Amino acid sequence: NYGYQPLFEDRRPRNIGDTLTIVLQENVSASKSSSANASRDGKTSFGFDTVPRYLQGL
Amino acid sequence: MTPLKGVDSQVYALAQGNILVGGVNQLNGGRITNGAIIERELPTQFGAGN
Repeated sequence: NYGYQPLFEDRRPRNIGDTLTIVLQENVSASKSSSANASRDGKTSFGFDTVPRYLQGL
Repeated sequence: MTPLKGVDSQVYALAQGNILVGGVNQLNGGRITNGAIIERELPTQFGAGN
């Protein structure tokens, strides 16, 4: 003799020892990224090609 | 021949016979007189105690 069993309810596991099907469908995906940058240029110049006489002292 | 189960899914009676439909009236439902025979008995505590 087994216990009371419902009629219209689905067959769910209810006690220790009942079986149940697991459908393994796992799909995980993670990601990350980053960056950084910096830059600097400089260029100076000056040239007195032909100096007049009254400025030759400087 | 049809077995009649309880709520514990055990056979308590066996049913077989001719159906009597009224013949508005219901056509998809009938009743059979003395159509089942008891096969299992239930225990009881009648007669025990005061």
